[PDB]
Amino acid sequence: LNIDSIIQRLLEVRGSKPGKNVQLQENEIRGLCLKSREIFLSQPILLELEAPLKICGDIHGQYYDLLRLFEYGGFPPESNYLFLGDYVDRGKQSLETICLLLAYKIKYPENFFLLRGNHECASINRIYGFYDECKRRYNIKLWKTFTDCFNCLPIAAIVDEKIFCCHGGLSPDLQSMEQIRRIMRPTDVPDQGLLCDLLWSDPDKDVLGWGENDRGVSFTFGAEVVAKFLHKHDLDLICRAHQVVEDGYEFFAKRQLVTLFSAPNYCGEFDNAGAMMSVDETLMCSFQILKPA
Ligand SMILES: [Mn+2]
Ligand SMILES: [Mn+2]
Repeated sequence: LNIDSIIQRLLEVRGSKPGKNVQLQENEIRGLCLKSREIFLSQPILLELEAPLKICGDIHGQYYDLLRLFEYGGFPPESNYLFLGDYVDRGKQSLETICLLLAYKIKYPENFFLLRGNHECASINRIYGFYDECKRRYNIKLWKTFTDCFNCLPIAAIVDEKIFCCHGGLSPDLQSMEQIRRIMRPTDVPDQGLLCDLLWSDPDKDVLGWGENDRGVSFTFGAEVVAKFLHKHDLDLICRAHQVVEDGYEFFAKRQLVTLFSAPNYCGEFDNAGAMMSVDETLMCSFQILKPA
């Protein structure tokens, strides 16, 4: 598996017009999936990271925007990265997107991190795009290999014991960090329960406690759930993605939670910007805005 050749080929499309594909050999892609899976399983399901690091929200196959993110934040290993999930579906180039991210994870396993989003699930990416892309450019077996890889992704992370990071949000069933640590991999996402909530919930300013989620699954949570959560676990901030917000990021409950979305002009219809959060050693935050290009 020649990782450097793969990364160089994927980056060659830089400074080009969005849409240009990178056609890697099938065995290479299969290789990235099997190699990265091995690494995912050797690292905790609940990551313990240290700043400085850049945190990114949803990408959704918008490969040319991912390149722009690395451009503004610095290509690995110049900066440590933590992605919050949702690399595939919706966008037209999920393959290049996930391949580049997997290649970086393989080359810099200790300085590059990827969490699971609700779209890194076979039943979801079967509907929203990834499956069609895989079938059109390669074949179904390749999609199945991607599924095996996805089922081994870590679920959450905690930066310097103070910043909790997950894709969707909190769960009424989450009473101890121990619960997340005991989830065994490989695994798929259940239709309810802790694992489901961590990938599917959203914060709601108008709810008291727990509420129904319009996505048709999981719950919504209020500002008080956040405050209580942070306090009992002695954390300072909750960082998540999952929800498209017009400015790329949005603070919730007096800056106790931040939502990050890194795909500008999502689905080609919303006119939202994308954002990336930088956390330094003192844990002070800075946000880079990516205007839709
Ligand atoms: Mn999501
Ligand atoms: Mn998403």
